[PDB]
Amino acid sequence: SLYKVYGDYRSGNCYKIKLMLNLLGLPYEWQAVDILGGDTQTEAFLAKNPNGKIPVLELEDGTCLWESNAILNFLADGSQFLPSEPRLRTQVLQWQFFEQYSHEPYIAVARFIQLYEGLPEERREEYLKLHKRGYKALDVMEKQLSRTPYLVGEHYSIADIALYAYTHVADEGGFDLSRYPGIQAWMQRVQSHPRHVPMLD
Ligand SMILES: N[C@@H](CCC(=O)N[C@@H](CS)C(=O)NCC(=O)O)C(=O)O
Ligand code: NA
Repeated sequence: SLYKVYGDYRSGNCYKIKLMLNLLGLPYEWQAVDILGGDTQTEAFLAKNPNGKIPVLELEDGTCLWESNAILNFLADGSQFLPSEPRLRTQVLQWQFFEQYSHEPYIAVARFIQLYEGLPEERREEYLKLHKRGYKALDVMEKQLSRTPYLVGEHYSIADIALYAYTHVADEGGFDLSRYPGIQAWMQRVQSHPRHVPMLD
């Protein structure tokens, strides 16, 4: 009612918003969008996000906010999930831009190729390159989480939420997280939050 999400629960970018809404106890309606079925290419959808992607968060007055990581900032602002100190707020945004530039296009797309398309031969060379670049991003996270328990110091924030969404299913794109015990112990910490919800119910 206060919030309406247009989304697909299987999409890591949309899972970020399901998780944030539940962690904050905020009420929502979920409108399932079928991207293969054409739902993001209609004019009705493009009026909500001209970039043609989910998730979209629609507010009570009809205003539509898009980009999953910008939606996390809107929901979290003033909460314990988004620091107000400029250096710490900047570090949270650093991990979020890093997630959109250096991580998502390798982790999410490898998972699409393998889980959604069954790893076709025609995409195998592409897939192996995504593996090399995705592992490079997991290596960055492993070094940080070998030193602090969340990406930004001692406090769970929307940087962790942004990176947990696809990292927790990186095995579905053929990444072997047993190589990353610091990532695995962080996934455990995220998942231990008393209001945590899984991607699928
Ligand atoms: N940078 C966007 C990416 C969102 C995105 O790539 N959504 C995919 C599903 S995970 C999508 O809507 N694809 C539809 C299309 O491109 O036609 C965000 O983080 O919200
Ligand atoms: Na985003």
